[PDB]
Amino acid sequence: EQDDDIEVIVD
Amino acid sequence: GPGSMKFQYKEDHPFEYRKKEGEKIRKKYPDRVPVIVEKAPKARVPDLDKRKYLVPSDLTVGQFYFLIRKRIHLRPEDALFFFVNNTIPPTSATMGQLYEDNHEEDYFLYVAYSDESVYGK
Repeated sequence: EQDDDIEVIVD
Repeated sequence: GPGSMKFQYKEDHPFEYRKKEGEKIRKKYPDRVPVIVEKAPKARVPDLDKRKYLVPSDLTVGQFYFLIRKRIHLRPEDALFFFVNNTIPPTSATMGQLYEDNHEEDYFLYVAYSDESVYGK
């Protein structure tokens, strides 16, 4: 995906 | 910035690149903070698959710590410590407060982890 170099933390 | 840490994200990118990435993330998500998480030099632990994290500002340091332990597949018996600007942060602080007090000129908060309680040992 385009911007999947960052891990987005959720709960 | 302050401290005497060494992060590969900074080895790999010049300041102008980092600042553009950090600024962009800060703008797009006002209630989250961008964080670089890397293993400390000499630490006998795995690396993370990704080193950039977008973290809710009200998530506590303690909760973030448990998430990183899980990402590198630590056993309950295994030690792990965070370091931010050469200090182990308190677990009750929010990531947003830790970010405010420690983020660098490129708008990233830098967190190192190690199995030892002294950075670089």
